[PDB]
Amino acid sequence: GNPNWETAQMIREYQSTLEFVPLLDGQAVDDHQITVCVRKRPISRKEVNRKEIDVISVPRKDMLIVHEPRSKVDLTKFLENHKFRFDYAFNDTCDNAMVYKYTAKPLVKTIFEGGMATCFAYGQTGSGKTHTMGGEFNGKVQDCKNGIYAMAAKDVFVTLN
Amino acid sequence: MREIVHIQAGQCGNQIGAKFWEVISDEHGIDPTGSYHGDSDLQLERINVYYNEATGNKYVPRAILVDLEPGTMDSVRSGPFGQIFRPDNFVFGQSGAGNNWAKGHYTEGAELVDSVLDVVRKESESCDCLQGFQLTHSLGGGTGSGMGTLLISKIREEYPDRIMNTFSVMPSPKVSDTVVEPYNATLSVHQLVENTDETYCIDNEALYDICFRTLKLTTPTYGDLNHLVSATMSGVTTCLRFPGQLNADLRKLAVNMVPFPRLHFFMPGFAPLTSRGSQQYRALTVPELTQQMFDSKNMMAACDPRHGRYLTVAAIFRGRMSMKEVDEQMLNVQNKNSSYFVEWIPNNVKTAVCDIPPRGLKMSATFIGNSTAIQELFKRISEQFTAMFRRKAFLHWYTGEGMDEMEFTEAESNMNDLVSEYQQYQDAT
Ligand SMILES: CC(=O)O[C@H]1C(=O)[C@@]2(C)[C@H]([C@H](OC(=O)c3ccccc3)[C@]3(O)C[C@H](OC(=O)[C@H](O)[C@@H](NC(=O)c4ccccc4)c4ccccc4)C(C)=C1C3(C)C)[C@]1(OC(C)=O)CO[C@@H]1C[C@@H]2O
Ligand SMILES: Nc1ncnc2c1ncn2[C@@H]1O[C@H](COP(=O)(O)OP(=O)(O)NP(=O)(O)O)[C@@H](O)[C@H]1O
Ligand SMILES: Nc1nc2c(ncn2[C@@H]2O[C@H](COP(=O)(O)OP(=O)(O)O)[C@@H](O)[C@H]2O)c(=O)[nH]1
Ligand SMILES: [Mg+2]
Repeated sequence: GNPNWETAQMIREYQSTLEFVPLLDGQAVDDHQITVCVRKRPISRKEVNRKEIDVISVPRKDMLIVHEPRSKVDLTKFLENHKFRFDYAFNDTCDNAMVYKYTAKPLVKTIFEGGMATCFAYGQTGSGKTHTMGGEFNGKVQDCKNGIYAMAAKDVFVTLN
Repeated sequence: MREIVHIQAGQCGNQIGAKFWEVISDEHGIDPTGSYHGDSDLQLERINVYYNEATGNKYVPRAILVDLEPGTMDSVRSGPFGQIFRPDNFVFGQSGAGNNWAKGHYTEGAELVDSVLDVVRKESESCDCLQGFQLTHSLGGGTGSGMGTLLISKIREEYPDRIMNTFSVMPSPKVSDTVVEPYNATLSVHQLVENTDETYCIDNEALYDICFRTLKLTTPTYGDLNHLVSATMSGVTTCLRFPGQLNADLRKLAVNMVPFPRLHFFMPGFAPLTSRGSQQYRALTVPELTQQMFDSKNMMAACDPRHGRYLTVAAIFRGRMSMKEVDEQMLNVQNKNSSYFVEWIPNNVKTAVCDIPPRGLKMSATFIGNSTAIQELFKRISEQFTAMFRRKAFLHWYTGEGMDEMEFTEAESNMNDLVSEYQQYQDAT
């Protein structure tokens, strides 16, 4: 409804003083044999109706920052930049589901190259992770055409072919 | 005749009165019970100024004891004169200010002042005609700082043209007995400049020097410190109680001793003061007392009067004297020390002669001065104030009680104008 709006005034100042190199799912996602990637769920319509405040920056392709409000020893507001160098930093807006493909591509090779290519899905409750591996990708009724496993379980027969 | 309401605030203030109310009753000869047993009848002539009558020959002091926040209370009741106050006048509350101004003036005062201001109007209409509102408290602390200034905002509102004296024990510039002591000074004086007719600015370090350097005392207790202050109070209302050949109203002081409606911050003084057995090697005359009164080490102000300029002084003399000696000694001081005073004021001294001394003495006096030497004191506090506020030191005990940042800037610039407009008049112009 109306939380402290100056909370958001603290946020936007770090934004309009820097470069920002966003990251989308329309680029060759190179290989390393190892990684830990990121993908967030979009802000819901309800959260907007309750005026939930942004908490993230996506300044780079391999780094993310959190916007934590804090207080000083005179009740003066302070903001923290939780600088987290990572490998892959995808946005909640860029969910085209090629993230799995971009994650599958190195792995779809390995077993067919004779190797042990494994993974794990890690995330908080309500963070959209059942929408991230168990499929399907519509976000409405889980329409049985976009099983996220099938995006490389296709490869199980197609890259076999 | 005119009568006086007496109010006490703070832990300091009622401890002052607890000795002080013993002095007045001994000045007239009144038991712990209220049975008058004085010697003459001349002390009976103005009982009414403080004491009203009761049923069987009993006299009741019109003292409204606001500051009995309950720890201080029972000590007053279990004192020498706990059996002399009307017990319904013990107006108090619970869980006091705790040396917080906003807990004295903004939160717990609102839960007590309606129980106080009514009891004011009780003793008010039992008087024929009023002038006297003697608030006895201190700065620096709690109840005397926030709950004390609350009544002075209110009783001025119900009584716009009555004499308002507050005998406020000021902070000390070196011996700091309170961590928040500049934060209680700046706020409470901001009330005092607005709505007081006069005040008796008193320090303890000045009381420390007098008890030790002059009275030669080993261990001064707070009953003995305040007994010096109790000597000031009874000396001023001497002429409103006793017939004098040159009388002294509070308003006779409060037209003479004040040039300008804001500058009414007084320093007291008293003489004789000596250390002896019963043989002391001196002799009481008019020039005997006179030189003692004007001494820089005989001030209750903790400042050098020679550093500032006396605007005006008040010599309230008691006992049998001779007016020419009184006149010429006040004349000779203004002659030999003319560079000290405010030069562009025709006479810099007035006199006041009562005809009755106290019990033990044969003569006495009471100095009241108003100087640009008190320009030092607020400078010695506002500098202590302004170091705390820039680092924003103790704000979360004040902003969490109902205060504001803009209130503090408003508070000191009041006090910054007094020291500014004492520099205008300490200058030779
Ligand atoms: C033998 C003799 O003359 O003794 C004097 C005495 O020695 C001296 C030192 C007295 C003595 O005073 C003190 O030592 C003292 C103690 C605490 C606080 C202040 C003073 C005296 O105690 C104090 C006492 O004062 C009075 O009697 C006044 O009436 C005085 N009374 C009180 O303060 C008082 C004390 C206890 C109970 C009730 C009242 C007074 C002053 C102004 C207004 C009203 C009353 C006097 C003259 C003396 C003694 C007894 C030694 C002095 O004080 C006064 C107030 O007179 C201290 O310097 C003066 C000079 C006196 O000569
Ligand atoms: N990346 C996304 N894009 C768009 N909508 C999403 C996304 N992730 C989740 N949603 C929607 O958010 C809602 C909750 O997602 P869901 O996957 O059911 O949450 P969950 O993490 O499984 N919660 P829970 O089972 O209660 O522990 C659903 O309506 C989804 O369609
Ligand atoms: N002269 C004098 N000063 C006192 C006395 N008691 C406390 N003080 C001073 O009063 C200030 C502390 O305030 P206090 O009255 O005790 O706090 P309160 O009960 O909250 O009003 C300090 O500056 C103390 O030095 C006293 O009995 N006599
Ligand atoms: Mg689920």
